[PDB]
Amino acid sequence: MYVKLISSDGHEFIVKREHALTSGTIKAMLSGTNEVNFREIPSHVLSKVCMYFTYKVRYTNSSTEIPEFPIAPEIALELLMAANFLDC
Amino acid sequence: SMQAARLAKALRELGQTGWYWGSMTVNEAKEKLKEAPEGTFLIRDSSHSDYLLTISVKTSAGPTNLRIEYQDGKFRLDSIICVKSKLKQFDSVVHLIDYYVQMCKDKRTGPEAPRNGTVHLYLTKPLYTSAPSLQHLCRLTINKCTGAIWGLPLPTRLKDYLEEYKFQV
Amino acid sequence: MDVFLMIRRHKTTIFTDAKESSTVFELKRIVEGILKRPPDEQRLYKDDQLLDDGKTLGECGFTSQTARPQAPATVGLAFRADDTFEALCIEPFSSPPELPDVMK
Ligand SMILES: C=CCc1cc(CNC(=O)[C@H](Cc2ccc(OP(=O)(O)O)cc2)NC(=O)Cc2ccc(F)cc2)ccc1F
Repeated sequence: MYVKLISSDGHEFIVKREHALTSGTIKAMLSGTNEVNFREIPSHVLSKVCMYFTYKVRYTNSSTEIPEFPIAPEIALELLMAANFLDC
Repeated sequence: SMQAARLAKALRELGQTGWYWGSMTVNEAKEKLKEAPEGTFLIRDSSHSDYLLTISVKTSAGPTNLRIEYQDGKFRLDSIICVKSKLKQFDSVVHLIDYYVQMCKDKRTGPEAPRNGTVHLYLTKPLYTSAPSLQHLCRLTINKCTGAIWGLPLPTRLKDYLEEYKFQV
Repeated sequence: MDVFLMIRRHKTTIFTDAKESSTVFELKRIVEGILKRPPDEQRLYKDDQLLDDGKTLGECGFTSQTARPQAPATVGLAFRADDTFEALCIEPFSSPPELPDVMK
């Protein structure tokens, strides 16, 4: 029902399994334990990736007007590399 | 044709926006924009035989529609509304939107209309059909901070992705 | 209606959602299912203020506008260690690097 995502600095993020499958990368490991350990994604990045999961799933349709997803400039370079690593 | 290639690229970029609604009717657009804040906009196929695309945008008086002309490899706003010399031309339709968006964000034009018959297009935020990918949301943020993506501390693969969509909206 | 949350304790963060009409007790029931600790062994905080089990999330200050999917509101979690409730302790996320000059 839930999976645990662990950042390189040791933070554990527990998110709904359906939400984690937003990531093509996580989809491969979880469909192919219920933990995933990201040795190269730090917590300030991983936390924002998890907010993205909530936002993609809530706003998959346009029934509700889709708000913007705010991203601090300081994280955008790593967030982009993380997003590319996770395929989401 | 270089022009054929420029048109196929413009259509690729349009598919990356997340705010291109394809074959949405003029009344479906009126319903979707009815509750949106002033300036909210989207792009969709035109119903008109002579035009490819139309902008739909919420004004304070309700949603309204502006066709985009494409002639000999350049996009510009429908030339029935103003003289063509005041309707800047673009190889890319997303670039066209970006330009007018950036005009409003930079407060060079506002929601009030000009008194001298020049172009009045108030654009604030696009209406997304669906949540964009995280990579693309990151891309938009980087474009909003710099155009010099090739000096960034990124691998060439991710600079190549940034280079595919340099717009801020 | 919906409020989106991060329940945080030490280095644990739970992403979940609830309704504005949900009670604090219902939230602990969500925590129990995931972390396996009954609600009478839990304390929940908005900032430094303890939340009374009988209140709705709306009555505690969680509205839909302040607890969005893209910006969830933080609920702090403190477990009962034998007789005593532990202090509220949430460990910070790591700090982002300095912005490169071109982006400044
Ligand atoms: C910020 C201001 C934008 C702006 C507006 C104009 C003038 N605009 C028109 O007078 C368009 C003409 C048109 C109508 C439909 C259309 O759609 P399509 O291309 O699919 O045929 C394309 C164009 N009239 C309407 O909007 C009226 C309407 C609205 C909703 C609806 F449900 C049905 C009709 C010129 C300069 C500007 F800066």
